[PDB]
Amino acid sequence: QVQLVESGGGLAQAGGSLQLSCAASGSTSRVNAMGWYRQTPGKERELVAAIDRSGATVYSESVRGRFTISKNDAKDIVWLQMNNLTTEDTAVYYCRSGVLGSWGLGTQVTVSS
Amino acid sequence: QVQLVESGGGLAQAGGSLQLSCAASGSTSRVNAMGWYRQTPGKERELVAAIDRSGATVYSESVRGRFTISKNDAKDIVWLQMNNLTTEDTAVYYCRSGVLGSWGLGTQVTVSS
Ligand SMILES: CCC(=O)N(c1ccccc1)C1CCN(CCc2ccccc2)CC1
Ligand SMILES: CCC(=O)N(c1ccccc1)C1CCN(CCc2ccccc2)CC1
Repeated sequence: QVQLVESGGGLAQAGGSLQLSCAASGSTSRVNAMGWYRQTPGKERELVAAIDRSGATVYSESVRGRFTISKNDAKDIVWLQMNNLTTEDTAVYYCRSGVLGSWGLGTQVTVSS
Repeated sequence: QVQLVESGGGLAQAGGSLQLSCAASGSTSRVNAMGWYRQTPGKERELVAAIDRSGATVYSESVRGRFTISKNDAKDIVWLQMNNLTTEDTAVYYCRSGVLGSWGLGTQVTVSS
């Protein structure tokens, strides 16, 4: 029962920058990953950037180097800094929560020489 | 109550390839994301690749083009095809399940000119 509210959208000029926010409320203590997605006109919704509780980030090829995902843990807010915008960035941007669960026992990989 | 068992690790020479598998059992119907992590000696466990129930994948920069994550939904098994191994890939590799939640209403971004 986690609630997500995205803000910061609007009209932006090409090459400019925007900052999107996603405010999470409800039972957020279990949420240890957050993701930003976008649905560009005519296309499928796609992951753009994600961040987990350790602070690790990962980005899609289409935004890598341009977008930055960050978080304010004290207020349960995730931010998507979008730079160097083009018309190809026009989309509805969506925030999503994740509860990452248990791990396996693992398997050793050793690479020689 | 989800159990994960990784297999397929071993000794490989540089430039070789490995195929890891992760068998999930238990109450898996809610699990709609799976990730592979690695923990090299002395460092934090780190995301290598993840896949969700719609087939979307994301990879860390260090493995993109070398590793492929895939899934057999019929058997609740995920695979990590590891190609072009280097000595820096030596680690314990872990599988991990995740439940990604609902979406917000989203926020529209329109980029002009
Ligand atoms: C990568 C995400 C992550 O791990 N989080 C997160 C989630 C959404 C948006 C921004 C960040 C945490 C979720 C839990 N909040 C704690 C809230 C709290 C405070 C006091 C008592 C009980 C609960 C810390 C941040
Ligand atoms: C991307 C992850 C994902 O969506 N899952 C998944 C989880 C782990 C590993 C591979 C996939 C689904 C979990 C539920 N199973 C469904 C039903 C079932 C039950 C028992 C045996 C076989 C099938 C479909 C796949």
